[PDB]
Amino acid sequence: PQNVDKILDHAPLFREPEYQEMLAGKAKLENMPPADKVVEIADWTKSWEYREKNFARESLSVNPAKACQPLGAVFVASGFERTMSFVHGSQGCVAYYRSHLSRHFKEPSSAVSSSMTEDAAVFGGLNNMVDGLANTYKLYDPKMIAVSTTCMAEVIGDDLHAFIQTAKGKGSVPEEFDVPFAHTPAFVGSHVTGYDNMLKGILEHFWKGRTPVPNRSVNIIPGFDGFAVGNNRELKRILGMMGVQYTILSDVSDQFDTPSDGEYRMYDGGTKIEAARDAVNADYTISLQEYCTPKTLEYCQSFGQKTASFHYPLGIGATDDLLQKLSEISGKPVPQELEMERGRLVDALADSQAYLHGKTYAIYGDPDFVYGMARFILETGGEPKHCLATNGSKAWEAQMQELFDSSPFGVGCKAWGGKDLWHMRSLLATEKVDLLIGNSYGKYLERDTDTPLIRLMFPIFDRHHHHRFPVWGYQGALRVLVTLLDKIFDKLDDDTIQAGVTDYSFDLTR
Amino acid sequence: PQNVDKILDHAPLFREPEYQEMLAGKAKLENMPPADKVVEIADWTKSWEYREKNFARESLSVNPAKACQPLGAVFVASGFERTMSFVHGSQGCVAYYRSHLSRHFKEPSSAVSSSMTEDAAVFGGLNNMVDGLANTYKLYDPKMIAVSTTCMAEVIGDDLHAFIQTAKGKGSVPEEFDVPFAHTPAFVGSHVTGYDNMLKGILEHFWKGRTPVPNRSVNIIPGFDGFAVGNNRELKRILGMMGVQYTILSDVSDQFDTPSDGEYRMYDGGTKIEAARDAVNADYTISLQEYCTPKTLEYCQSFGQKTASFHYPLGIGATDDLLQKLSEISGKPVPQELEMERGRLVDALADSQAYLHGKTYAIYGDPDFVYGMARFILETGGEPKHCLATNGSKAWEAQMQELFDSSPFGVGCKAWGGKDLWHMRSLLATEKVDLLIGNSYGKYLERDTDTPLIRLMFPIFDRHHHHRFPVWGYQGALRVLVTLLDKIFDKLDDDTIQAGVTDYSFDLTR
Amino acid sequence: DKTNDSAFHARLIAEVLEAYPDKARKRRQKHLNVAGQAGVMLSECDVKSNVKSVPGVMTIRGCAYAGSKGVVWGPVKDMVHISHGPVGCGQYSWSQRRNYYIGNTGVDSFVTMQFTSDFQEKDIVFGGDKKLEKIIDEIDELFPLAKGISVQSECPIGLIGDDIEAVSRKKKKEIGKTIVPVRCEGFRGVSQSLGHHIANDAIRDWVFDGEDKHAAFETTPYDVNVIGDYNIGGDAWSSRILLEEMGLRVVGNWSGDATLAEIERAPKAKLNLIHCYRSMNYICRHMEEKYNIPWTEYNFFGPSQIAASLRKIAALFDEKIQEGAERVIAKYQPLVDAVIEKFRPRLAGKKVMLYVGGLRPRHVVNAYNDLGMEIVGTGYEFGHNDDYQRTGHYVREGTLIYDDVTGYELEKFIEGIRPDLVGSGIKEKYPVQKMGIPFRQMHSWDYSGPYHGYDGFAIFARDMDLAINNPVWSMFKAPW
Amino acid sequence: DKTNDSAFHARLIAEVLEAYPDKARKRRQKHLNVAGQAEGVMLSECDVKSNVKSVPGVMTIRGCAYAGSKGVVWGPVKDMVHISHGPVGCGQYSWSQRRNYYIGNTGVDSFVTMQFTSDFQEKDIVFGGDKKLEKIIDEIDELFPLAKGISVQSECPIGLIGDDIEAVSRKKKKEIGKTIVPVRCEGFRGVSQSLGHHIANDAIRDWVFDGEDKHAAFETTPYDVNVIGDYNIGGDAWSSRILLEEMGLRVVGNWSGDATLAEIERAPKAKLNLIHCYRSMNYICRHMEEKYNIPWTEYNFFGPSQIAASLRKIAALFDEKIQEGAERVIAKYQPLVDAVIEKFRPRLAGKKVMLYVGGLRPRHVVNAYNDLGMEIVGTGYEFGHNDDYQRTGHYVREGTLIYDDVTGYELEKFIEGIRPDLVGSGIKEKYPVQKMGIPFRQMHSWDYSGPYHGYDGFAIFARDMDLAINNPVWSMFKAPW
Ligand code: ICS
Ligand code: ICS
Ligand code: CLF
Ligand code: CLF
Ligand SMILES: [Fe+3]
Repeated sequence: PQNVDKILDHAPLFREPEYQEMLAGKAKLENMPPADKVVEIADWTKSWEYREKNFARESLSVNPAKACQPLGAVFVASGFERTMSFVHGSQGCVAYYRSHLSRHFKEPSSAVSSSMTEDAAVFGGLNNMVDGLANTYKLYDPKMIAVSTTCMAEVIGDDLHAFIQTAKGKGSVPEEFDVPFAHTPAFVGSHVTGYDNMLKGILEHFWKGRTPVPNRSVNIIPGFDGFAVGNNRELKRILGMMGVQYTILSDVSDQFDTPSDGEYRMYDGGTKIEAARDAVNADYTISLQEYCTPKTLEYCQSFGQKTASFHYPLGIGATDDLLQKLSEISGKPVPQELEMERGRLVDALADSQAYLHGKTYAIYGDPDFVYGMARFILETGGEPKHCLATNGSKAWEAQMQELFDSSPFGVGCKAWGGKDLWHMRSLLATEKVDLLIGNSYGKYLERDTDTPLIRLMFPIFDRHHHHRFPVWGYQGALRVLVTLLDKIFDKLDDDTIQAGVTDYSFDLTR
Repeated sequence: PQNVDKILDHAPLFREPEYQEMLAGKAKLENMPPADKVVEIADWTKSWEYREKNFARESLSVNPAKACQPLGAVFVASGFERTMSFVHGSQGCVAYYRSHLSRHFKEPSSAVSSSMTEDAAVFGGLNNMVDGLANTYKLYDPKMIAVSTTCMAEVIGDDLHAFIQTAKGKGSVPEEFDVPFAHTPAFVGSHVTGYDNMLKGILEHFWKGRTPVPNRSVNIIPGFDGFAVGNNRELKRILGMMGVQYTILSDVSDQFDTPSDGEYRMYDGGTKIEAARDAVNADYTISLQEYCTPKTLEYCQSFGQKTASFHYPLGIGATDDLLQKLSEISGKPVPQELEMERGRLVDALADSQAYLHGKTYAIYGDPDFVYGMARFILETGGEPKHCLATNGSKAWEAQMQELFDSSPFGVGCKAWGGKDLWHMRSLLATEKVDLLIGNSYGKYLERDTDTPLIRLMFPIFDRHHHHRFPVWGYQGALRVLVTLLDKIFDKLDDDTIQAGVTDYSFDLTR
Repeated sequence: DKTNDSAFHARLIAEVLEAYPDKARKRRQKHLNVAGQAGVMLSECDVKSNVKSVPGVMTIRGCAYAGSKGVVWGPVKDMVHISHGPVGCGQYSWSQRRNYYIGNTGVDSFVTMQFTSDFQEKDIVFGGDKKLEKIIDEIDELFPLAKGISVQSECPIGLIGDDIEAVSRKKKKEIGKTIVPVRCEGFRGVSQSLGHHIANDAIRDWVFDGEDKHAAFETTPYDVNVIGDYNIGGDAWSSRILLEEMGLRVVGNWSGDATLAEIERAPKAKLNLIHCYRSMNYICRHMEEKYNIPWTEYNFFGPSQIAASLRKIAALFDEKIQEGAERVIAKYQPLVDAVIEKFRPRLAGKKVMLYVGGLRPRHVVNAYNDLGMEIVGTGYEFGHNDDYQRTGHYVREGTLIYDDVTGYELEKFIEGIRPDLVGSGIKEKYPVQKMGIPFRQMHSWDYSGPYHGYDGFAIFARDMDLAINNPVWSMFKAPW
Repeated sequence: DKTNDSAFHARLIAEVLEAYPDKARKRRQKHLNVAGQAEGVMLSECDVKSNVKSVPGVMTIRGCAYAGSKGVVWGPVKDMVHISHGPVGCGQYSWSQRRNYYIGNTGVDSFVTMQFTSDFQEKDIVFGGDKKLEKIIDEIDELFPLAKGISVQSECPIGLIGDDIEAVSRKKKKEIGKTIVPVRCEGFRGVSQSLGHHIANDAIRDWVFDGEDKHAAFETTPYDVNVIGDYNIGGDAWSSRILLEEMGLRVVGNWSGDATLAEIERAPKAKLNLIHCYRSMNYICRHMEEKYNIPWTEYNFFGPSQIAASLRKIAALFDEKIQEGAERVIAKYQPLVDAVIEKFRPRLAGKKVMLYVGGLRPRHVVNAYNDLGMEIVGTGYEFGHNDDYQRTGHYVREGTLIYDDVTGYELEKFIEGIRPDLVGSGIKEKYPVQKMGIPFRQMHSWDYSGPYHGYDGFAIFARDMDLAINNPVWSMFKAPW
């Protein structure tokens, strides 16, 4: 029963006898399979026979770990000064893009739709653009409107450039007002592709047909990042200590971490519009995530920028490599406070490596996260046995394989590009691993296969505020390290907490 | 059996059938109580009848949460520039003080003993001091030697001042060389008392009979702190942003977090010897932990310093109060970057408060930790039902009660001074709470009473590197917050992970 | 310090209308109003509804796919629901609606999963029907306990002229399991609403339109279907216990915790108890024409409505069921009394603004009143004229009413009114909290619930209390 | 850089001696030496003075007699409550830090991982603590009724203030009918943990053996042994026992890891004492040969060479049947030994190890390191006696650097100089050594791993030395700029 002194919400409530009895009663008329049949098919789904068939799939995706392009577009556009994402297309999309981001950051996510309906299939979506741009500009006072497209607008084939010019012709926005656009078709690639497409679209808008006035500064693109808030602050702290001349292109770190102080800030922070315009002058542009920027880096290359791309740098080596590149670009040495942070991270790893050596992992997410995570794992003596990226290409699989080959703890490790979490389930069932590194969808894999989850990948929906803390840098590597160790110790205490049976090993000191 | 492809260490190994069978065989000849008798007494130990008797104890301590004074002495002395703790007394003490600290920080802890043996009971310990000081000085090149006492040296009554002067007379150390001393009797108070006694001893050494040349700066004493490494760095960051003129008296943040880079640093960082000497000039001295400093603040008052003492400031209000006091002292306003951090912490708390409101806690540790933790809990809408401090006085119980009365979520709450973790066990057994905040000894309470532990108090032996991260400040308050939430969410997923029985509530988004 | 609420709300309407360009202003002016003056009607909520959203205004609405896959179909536990089109829609809608169910997920139920055709460019160019055929085979192999499959069409499907109905006909024969193609592409309609109508008509056309199939089912004079309770946080379970205790038999609850068998049998019942009028009156109207099964509206939010509902429903049967109603109302009185005594002192006099989809913006009001709280503003994402009509049974004159409200308008109305509570969705939550105003999600129940029924009412009150009467608000202003 | 090891070690001895004042130097010069040529078989002679006062202020690694008594001998006895008698310190620091494993419900039928203390205040120092102890014993009787006995582990003040804990123990044993063992293990006695051992052994004799025989009902066999001095570190004594049982012996009691008071009480009924830790418990084994005529033998279960030699040596004391069992056990575990050696010897052979532990392990583990191709280039004891150094020459090669009661200064300088591939010592040595870029494994706690004894142990031992030496962290010490 319910009780006002100790109120039972859904979780404990439906375990009470009256509901257990009513639910048993309901089950008798549900025509669901009998309990012996469920056990049979459950065990079968964890079998090798099933894994061969599951991996024989050609058409069906089940539990993919990726979103569609416009999510990436909204994300990247949200890291520019007072910029509103305008997704030309159907509006249900925008409800979803926003909800998804909000559930992850526990923050507002602002975006608007051109609200194309069925008629736009016959007449095209011009009026939606013209009217939409007008209303978005008047209501939400953006400095820039960043147009992307839903899959309906792509199939219909609307000419965005023409539409935007028509809109300016009719006075929807000032003639000189900034309306960069990009095609972001959901049926190509994923959200990382939309990050790239929208970012190029923005840069092309400000750079088209200009001649650089070269400077020695570096543009840094962080890419699609669940940990954007802490990571970008760590990045800035690092760059500041080194004294590097830089511009971050797309910084959502303030936008998705505004204070609760009586005012709601629709926009906050961002790459300044003027800095985006002067970014064409930089001699370098580095991407922290290759797979978020290939089109954008090619475009930067078209203005004679030298380009470098990393893979979500996590841990000692990856950070070292980033710092060395920054040092090569800026001419500035790595300062002693950063060697200390480094030496202290090494110290943590050395103190704790008995618990990491030999551990086996499954890892999934965006291709760059997975590379960078797997690499960090190898530094610890761990084995990234099952690496998986639904949005991972063959070129990625080759890069992963090169990473595996660089270390003796790589023997046996595989990278599964274009596979999904139903595939991952069969891996975890048949070739057990100690730990799963992924995102909140991975809780279902924890449930189905008794493989504990560590959340280091977008989206994190069932934990709060992890995004506020870095994973990049030496500081961030230490957080990751402690996050692993905490999951590991803890599993050790749970393995040894049963009095007189297992608690011989319940050590006070570990 | 054992197997070289998957090696079984102690935990899985003794669960193998052959060892289970051999252990059953051993048990038959152990003459231990039969299993029905164990169940009977176990249940009895969790009863109210037992709790009345357990609380009727007058002489026996079981599982106290405190150490003895010299630990606090060694700790505080280790936060001065190239300072070696010299504990005059028996040497087994020093092995223990060092091991205890090392197991917590995963770091070296350096300290020496005068190595008093039985004969010192009849002849006194002079030669031990003279010879000891000589050898410590020549071998370990300290800038200062900080003498404390083990309980044997106290009982024997050695005159430390005389002995140290005799030592200088015989050329053990240079005449002007700094050898502050303090009586640190294990049989009075606890480790917090030795922190106070040794710190006073050090200050008295440099201050005795001098006249201040007043300045507007503030001496800050952090006290005995398991999180000294992150906290002192957070403290310094805050003070820097505010532009306060300060001196930290005893800063072990570098000493217990040296890098692993090929050199072993016996000493690193610390309050400079000169700054300790000029600290007498400050108009203010604030202690961040009252119960670590009453003798030291009284001494500072004897040079006309104004003093303030806090209770391990955790969360919004306590940090606000510290910042305001700093602002009052320095004349400088709180800068906007700190209002942002504050506003962001408030935002985290508001986003997440559904999971904190109504939660009930048991909390134990040093008196100031417990106060500060309980206070933070009340900000979240939690109830600090069982607060306990083995080293907590009646004056502390009154202060805790004033804290409880300040908020409607304090109604049930009690503060149990001078009780131990066996007492706490009976509280947890009879009046269940959601969560236990303590130290690693609390894992035994997790085992005995199914109350999950959160480790925010010295010592943390079974987790690694938590000390590297702050709990003070707005940043630290956000870590604590996320540490609570994470424990709460793990627990929610564990309550709901059993397929078809409890997983109706296994929400993807929380 | 002092205001007149009707006139202050009319001012707030005028303020927000000034921010629009003239074209958008003319379209929006008919969606905003103050309730005028007129069981019983308290007020008249005269506002235009269920038309195009205006472009670029930051509407809160979803699409027909949400209404069909997310709302009606996705909760059916023993079917695989194919999100047909590119990966997006099925990712965003994966496990976000807390339409609870008992099952082994992946094995005998498929709710908290994404099944998708993951359209690539080749699929847009050459069509996706050959892909769907292959998909269905692959589902049949790998999820053999699935009693059926639905094909939830995302935007491209209709735009490229794919024939999913041909495929469904073809594969139902081939595999002997029901296949339901739904034309819930987002470009259809203006909102989630049409997704409901389309989905309801898909139930009629591909589930009811078939053989036998449960001729073995024993009936009683007390058999009902509960239509349109999607079991949010177990809402339908805490509704069902009361209906059973009153003496009814619940043949099927649509569609929370529902199996295909339960839905298939709905024609065998004597009466449809419709909770969510908006999402499922369509199938109830069909069920009155074809089978002669009448429907009735009820409401299980708060003790007033639950009592009135239990009595209204029981009056449709006989003495025996009427006595059970009174027994259920009497049984739960100590609980109701205990909740009211604990929480009404803490909440009475507090002002609430609401914004939800198509039912809750009126349906929860009475439960707020049972705790002494007043609703000063309410509104629907996708209500129809008949939902606004019914809103006047619940809100007082002077209540600010807003249909398909914009981010701009809603922010300005919340800033102006400063209610004690806002009840709306995930995209509204965080800005409102940032303004220093308590907020409780009225879709997901903020990961709590149930709120339906008596066991629900306690939890509902606890939740509104814990959001409003919390120490966090006093700490917004820094002390300097 | 080429070197001669014996002469390099002698140089390192000279370097460190130069850092001391003359008085400390004269005392320390006799504790440091290089193993000479020899005067089973003796490999070398480890001529070093031992078991005397530590020099003040030098950063000795030694503990006190309370460690030796409460921490080492007594505290592992599972079904007794051990009172740490004096102020709160000693019992806090020693609480659950030695991994002397046991099966029990802790708090209920066993009391190992707990601190029981009299928590001496100033009133207790001034007016004596005996009245407090009496009250404490009553309180233990009430609240831990399944405790079959109580020990009173004296901390420094007890003897200094003239408290009579023996009077109290006599009085309360009559009053509550449960054994009470007062131990005079105050830290001011002796020079180290060693005297704590002798004192604790003599307390077993005087307050457990000295009583009405509690077990006249015990059925004996010709194959009954006690295992004496294996404290079950990470389950070491359990992996030792399975081999002794499989060989055909019956283990009456294992002292004192996983031990009950009953098992200890019965030790006189056995036919033979198998002593592993010679240092801690030869005392009670000598008593048991004089009083009961039960002979003792030394064995060693670190690594396959020693385990085989030990199983055979022990079996040769019985008959044909037990000798055949030895061979069966050695044969049974050969595939395991072979597998460990093939996996891990290639990864460890040729690597140089320095050791420093208490009283047994500094020699006893050497042969297991050699079974993996590793050489010991330095070893030493906290509190070894002359007879431990004597026996060390059965294990270490000539030219091994030997250090008794080594100082922090000396040990740091020897590790910096030798740069071994591994150091095996304690918690207070671990972290500095890792900071120097040198792998380290704890040779007391087994770094929270184990067991290392026996065959099942040897696998885990090899895994652990491999994972500390052969891991990627070392290559990352030098930053790439
Ligand atoms: S179905 Fe409708 S928007 Fe009636 S689409 Fe929506 S689970 Fe709302 S006001 Mo989300 S017509 Fe249900 C609804 Fe109401 S998803 Fe839920 S809360 S009672
Ligand atoms: S008892 Fe002794 S110091 Fe023989 S006091 Fe010490 S668990 Fe050492 S070398 Mo810690 S004489 Fe045991 C020992 Fe050896 S605690 Fe352990 S490892 S084999
Ligand atoms: S109205 Fe259309 S049915 Fe509705 S939710 Fe939008 S797409 Fe889908 Fe967007 S999110 Fe991406 S771009 Fe196409 S696939 Fe899915
Ligand atoms: S040689 Fe003496 S028996 Fe040995 S460990 Fe030292 S005290 Fe104890 Fe120190 S730690 Fe404190 S001061 Fe006394 S109480 Fe316990
Ligand atoms: Fe937020």
